[PDB]
Amino acid sequence: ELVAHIVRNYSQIDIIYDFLGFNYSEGYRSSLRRYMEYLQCKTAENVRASGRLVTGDKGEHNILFDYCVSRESLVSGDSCQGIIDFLYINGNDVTLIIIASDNPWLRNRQLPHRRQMEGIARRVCFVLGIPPSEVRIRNLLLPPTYLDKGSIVRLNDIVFRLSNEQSNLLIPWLTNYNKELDPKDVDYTALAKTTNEEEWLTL
Amino acid sequence: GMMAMHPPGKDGLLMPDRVVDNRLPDHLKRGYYDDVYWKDFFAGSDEHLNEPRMGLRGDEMRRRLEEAQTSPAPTTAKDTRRRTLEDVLKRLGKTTRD
Amino acid sequence: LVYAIRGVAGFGDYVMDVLSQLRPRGLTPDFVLFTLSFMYCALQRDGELALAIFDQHFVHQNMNPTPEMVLLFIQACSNCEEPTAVMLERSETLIKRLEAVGSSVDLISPIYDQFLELCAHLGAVASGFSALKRIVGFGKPLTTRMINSLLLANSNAISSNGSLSMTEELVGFFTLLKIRPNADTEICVNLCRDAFGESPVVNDFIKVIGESLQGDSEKGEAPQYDEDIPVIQVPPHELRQLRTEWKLSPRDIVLRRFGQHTKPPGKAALDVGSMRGSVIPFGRSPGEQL
Amino acid sequence: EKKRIEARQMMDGRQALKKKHLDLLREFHERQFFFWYERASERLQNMNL
Amino acid sequence: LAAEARREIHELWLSAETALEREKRVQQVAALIEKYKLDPSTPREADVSRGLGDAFDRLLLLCLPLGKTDAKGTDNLERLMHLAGRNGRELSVRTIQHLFARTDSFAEALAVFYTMRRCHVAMNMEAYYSMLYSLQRLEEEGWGQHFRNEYEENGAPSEQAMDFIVKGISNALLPENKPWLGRVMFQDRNVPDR
Amino acid sequence: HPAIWLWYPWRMNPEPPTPHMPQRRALKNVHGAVFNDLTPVQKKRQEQMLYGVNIPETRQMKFEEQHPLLAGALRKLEGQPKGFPFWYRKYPTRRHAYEYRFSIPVEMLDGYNDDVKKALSKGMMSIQEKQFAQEAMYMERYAEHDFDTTSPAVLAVKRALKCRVLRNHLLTNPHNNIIKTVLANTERKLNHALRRLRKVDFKKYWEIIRDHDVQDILQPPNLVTYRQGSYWKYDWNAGLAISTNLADVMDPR
Amino acid sequence: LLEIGNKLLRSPPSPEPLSGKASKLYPPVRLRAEELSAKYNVPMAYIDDSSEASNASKSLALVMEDVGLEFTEDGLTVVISALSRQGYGTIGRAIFDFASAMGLGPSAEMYRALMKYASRRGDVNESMALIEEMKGNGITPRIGNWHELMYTFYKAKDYPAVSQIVDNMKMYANIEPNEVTFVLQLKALAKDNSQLNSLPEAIQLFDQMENVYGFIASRPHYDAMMFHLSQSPRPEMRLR
Amino acid sequence: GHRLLHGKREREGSLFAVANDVKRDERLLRQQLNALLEEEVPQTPLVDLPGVERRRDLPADPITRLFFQHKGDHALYYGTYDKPLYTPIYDFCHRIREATEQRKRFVVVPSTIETRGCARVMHDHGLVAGFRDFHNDRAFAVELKYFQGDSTINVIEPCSYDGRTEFEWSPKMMRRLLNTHGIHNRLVVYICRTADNRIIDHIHAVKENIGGRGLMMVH
Repeated sequence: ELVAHIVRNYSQIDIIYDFLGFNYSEGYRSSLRRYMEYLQCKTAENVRASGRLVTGDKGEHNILFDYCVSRESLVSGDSCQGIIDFLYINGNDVTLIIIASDNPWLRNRQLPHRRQMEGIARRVCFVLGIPPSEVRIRNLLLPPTYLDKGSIVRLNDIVFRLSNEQSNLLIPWLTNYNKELDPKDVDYTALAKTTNEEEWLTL
Repeated sequence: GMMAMHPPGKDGLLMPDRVVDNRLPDHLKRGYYDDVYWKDFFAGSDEHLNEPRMGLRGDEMRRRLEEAQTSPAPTTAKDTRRRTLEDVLKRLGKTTRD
Repeated sequence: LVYAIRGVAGFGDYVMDVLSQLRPRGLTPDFVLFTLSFMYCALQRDGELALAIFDQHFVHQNMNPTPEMVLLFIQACSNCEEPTAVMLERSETLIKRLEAVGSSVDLISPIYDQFLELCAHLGAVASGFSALKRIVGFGKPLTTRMINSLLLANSNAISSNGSLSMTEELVGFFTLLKIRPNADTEICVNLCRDAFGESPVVNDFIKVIGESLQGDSEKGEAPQYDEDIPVIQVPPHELRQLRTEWKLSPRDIVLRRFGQHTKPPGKAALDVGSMRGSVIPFGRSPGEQL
Repeated sequence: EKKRIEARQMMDGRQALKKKHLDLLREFHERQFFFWYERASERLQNMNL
Repeated sequence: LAAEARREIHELWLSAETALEREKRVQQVAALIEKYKLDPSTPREADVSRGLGDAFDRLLLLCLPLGKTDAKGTDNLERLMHLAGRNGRELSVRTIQHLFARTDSFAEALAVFYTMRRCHVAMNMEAYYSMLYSLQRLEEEGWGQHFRNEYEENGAPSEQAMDFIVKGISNALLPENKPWLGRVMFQDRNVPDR
Repeated sequence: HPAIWLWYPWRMNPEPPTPHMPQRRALKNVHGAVFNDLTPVQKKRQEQMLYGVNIPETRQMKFEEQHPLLAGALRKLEGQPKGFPFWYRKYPTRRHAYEYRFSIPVEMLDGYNDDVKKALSKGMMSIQEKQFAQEAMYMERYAEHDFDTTSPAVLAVKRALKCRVLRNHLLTNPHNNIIKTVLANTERKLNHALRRLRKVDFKKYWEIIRDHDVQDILQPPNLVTYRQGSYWKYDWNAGLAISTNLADVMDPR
Repeated sequence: LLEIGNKLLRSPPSPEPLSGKASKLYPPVRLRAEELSAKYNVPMAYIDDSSEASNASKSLALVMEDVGLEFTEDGLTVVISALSRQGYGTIGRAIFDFASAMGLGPSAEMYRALMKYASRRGDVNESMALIEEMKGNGITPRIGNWHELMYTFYKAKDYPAVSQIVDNMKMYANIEPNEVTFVLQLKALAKDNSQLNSLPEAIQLFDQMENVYGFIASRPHYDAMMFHLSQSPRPEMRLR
Repeated sequence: GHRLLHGKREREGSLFAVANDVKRDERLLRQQLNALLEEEVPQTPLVDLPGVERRRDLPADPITRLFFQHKGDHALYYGTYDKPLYTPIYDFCHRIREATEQRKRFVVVPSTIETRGCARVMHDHGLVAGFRDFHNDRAFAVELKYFQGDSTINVIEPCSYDGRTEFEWSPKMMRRLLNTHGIHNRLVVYICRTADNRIIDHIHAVKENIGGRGLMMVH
């Protein structure tokens, strides 16, 4: 009876389950993608999806791109800096959502360089036609095995440009989601702070 | 250094001699000590003193989800569609000519 | 055995079985044998056999490929029928590995020409255009055959990418690089025209190349054409063996012929100190002042 | 087990740094070849005399 | 005549800075070349090229952006590069960067690269790497233009277009995924292609 | 048109070069640690393997500093044909060019006579040049990357070539005691390299053994020690006990 | 200086060219300024573009010249130290930030001048935060900065921390102690009570300074040693 | 496809830049390469303080943490002193003795785990003035301590007196070392590495009722 009530009322119970870190088999990247595309469709109202790319119907740019899975993309013992998981284009802004890895020696490879960010912004200008004068790009590092309330709030504020009040109006379970970062992993916390406290890279 | 040897305080490093719970013997922590430290528990704002903090904190979310579930969905699965071979060809960008 | 059947068809399964049976016999395949197998694959223009051989025998060897081996593999994968994108991926991997490792011979131009032909057959216009940067880095001049392959790739890459802009960018090479056109060039540019449309620059180039081909036919007797790259069919005994000679003798080395000397240790091993008492930490007299 | 996996990850990071420094060494050695070519090319011109 | 040619090259450079037709600038540079006899067959005497100095590189870069398809507009550059190779002058990093900044198309970049290869022009590793970076940036710009056209004609970005946005060019000699290449070659002078 | 109103030259005294002096000194330190700070044998090997390590940034060697006349001469013909080498990508080290003398690439001999080509052909190569050609062929066969000279297979083949050279020398000069001792040391080193190569990469070891017909190159010397398992205890003592990847070559069930 | 700092704190200037005359807060008395500074290796504080920041910098330079200090890094260090000694930590930090934004490099001496305010008051957390900020700004903490940290702990009455900082400075920082360092260590050992061997440690350290380091004791050394020795009733120490 | 990384040099990914030589020193080359990889666009450089690669490796002491900076990979190859048949502890004791018999101020000794632990123990007991380049992973300088002419260190002897025999000390042995010759001995210091890779003295060993492998004695 309780499981039936849960599945009947909480439509995103699996997403909450994966975000809290209970899913040990396939992580939480699929649930993150479902959450992001849900927010994108609720915002655009004319969202069209085709495989791993979700695009709005022109107007304001609303693009979500599932590049690859960084866990399998990253190969130990090799030299290749910059592997993003999700790419979100909202308006003239580009955000590179990257899920951290459990290996502290791979995060530095995972985070793309300033030159890489500039090149990606230039490619966005080339393809979408967004003028180079107003183009911003930035990174977003997410915890490896879960997704805490602070990270979710920052994701909503930066990527989808949603304030806390309207985010809670859209999502009922968000205000009761009270997961915090693991106190043990200080390397990731410092990296996330120094990555999320930087300004947008222009042009 | 003693600041490094002893555990830190609230705003950073603190000398162990600056804590009353450290420099005051336990046998003398009754009476005047309680009078001094009563305000640390029983003094503050009216909301801080009267608001019950042991109540339900998810009732709003639960009622929102209940009313959302009771509310129906106007759009359902496209069971009324023809689902024909021509429809499949149009889905694949094909037709009879192709 | 592999070299004997080079001009015979329907023996890819025999080659695969021979390679599989090499292991139980105490033998291991080498670069010469892989070169012979890829020579057979290129001669038979099967491609699938070469792909399977590379996938299930060579990658386990972890040896440095040779330019002849890479060229034969790419020739087979290009001249085969119904090539696949995995063939392009394998060719790119082999080219990258060959560049990473060293080489003395120079087959860079034919290797990249066959790679561009493979990209033409597959429709990989982006890969064909990007190989131009590698060619420039090597400093090799471009070839009319390479440009014809690029034009064919543009013609048969209607789905992926390519358009009149690509056709114009490719066709601006013959004038700028002073490269003689060809009958294959005319055929490829007409195919690209029919695939995409009619740009005035393309039409003018078609007219001028037709006039030039007519003039060349008047000068000679037959129209010029892009000659195919010859396939190596040399016997295995002259396949550039990468080993000079080791005339060593383990029996002489063990029996110490010629009188080797090892300079054995002296009193260090023999001495053990006084054993009047037991060995205690810090010795019998820890510390001494003189 | 945690200590062992940390050691393995450290070894992998060392390999990555080795690749980076090998790229740096390749770039350094390409430049030194340019000095050799310029010195060698002039000398061979004299041999043509 | 060297000083006269120098000031004439300065006036031609200011004219080219002013809005002028590409064919007009081709005609002007060709006329200057023919009037000053900047020919490989000119003997040591009356060789204005050896005394041009800065005028030499200015005239070298004056003709490239107007290449188009004119045979004269290509062979003037070929003659200038032959003169540079015969005089042994090495092209500086700044000269190479300025020459390739005026380049507009990948075909023109290939043409100038192969022309200077034919003429055996001297330069250093930093200039060579700058040329390679400019070439790969030009290819990137061409692919970006193609994807912009296809996106505007299709109404939505394609999966291939977004994959290109994330990755970059297919092949590269100084790829962005390893931002530690060129440190030895470049003396902390990153090429700002515009 | 901005104008500066305050300035203190003596207080400033700024000397940051636009070409970064820290980068200059880092490059100098790298060059010194690669070539200048080596033993004579290591310097000889580095010069033999690499192209221009002995040339400094100033492009003037110490010998050229001390003997300007013996280092260079005057030539009227200018280096007009010699421009930038557009084929430098395929010749990173000397081992990629062992066809001509002094490891000169073929492209560099274009506007030169067939007499100069014959003078720089293979027949005129010295003994050192021919030995380097052999070891460069082996390095090309068993190399991991362009600048790979310390692979286990490369070390094995180099030790074997050194043993062959020493034995050939002793064939004509059987009264060289120092060469006998050097040969013994080289044979021991070759044995160690071959055992390590056999344990870490069996494919290349077996290929080398089959190609060069030294099947019993790794054999136990004495039965007395062999029957006590001291020949196989070497693998355990050398940290090579468990390295086979049993799944690839057999069934571990 | 106080009124200039108050103006710079309450209403910081703007890096706009034609704002100096528009702004009444800092009344006055093409080519990009940043591009000119980058090309000619000159600080932005020496550029006159009739800007609000330019007017503020000119007023600060005039005030410092009236006091007797040149508008340079040393003069800024002196003025910030003088402010910090007499409190005004926020004003000193505002002046430091204004100098950093105007291009006069925030040197380790300027950071020490900032640290003087925390050292006088004894704010250990503030001094450690200043050390960490200096490290994060790519600036090596120098011997003066370590001296200020030691003085901060001494004024905060954590005397063994001074010796710990000395040991870490010798081991990790690799900074040879000077006479000021020895005086600070002697004071810390004189007032230290965590271990019973403070007096023997001070005596041995004094002997080490006299013999091994080759320094000659001055009035601070002698006063510190006599103050330490005048604490024990032993006749040997009185004779010393 | 698997390449076995045999040896600590291959596990640590030595470049082996020197031709045909694997036992050549490489720390200077790696340090210069890291310096090149450093960035001179806001580009804050890195201070000269000894650093650690992981933020979790920072010392727990708040004062000591001020002397360490979190550097990603430039923290490796730290130090200026280079490496100066016998055990490292034997060599360390020999160097210390032969320099304190020559009245030198600093002695360069190889920096191993046991060597730096013994140095720290001697510093705690007051037999050494200080250290230089202590974070170096190859060698570090011990600053000798002198008082009224004669050296503080009188006799320093390794446990392996012949340099080839090791000894395991039981808690009974540690307590006997404490009460050697019928007296309580905090004067002569015996240093032993425990089973937990922890270097302590006999006082702490008997306090926590453990033993270990002895290294050296000094008084």
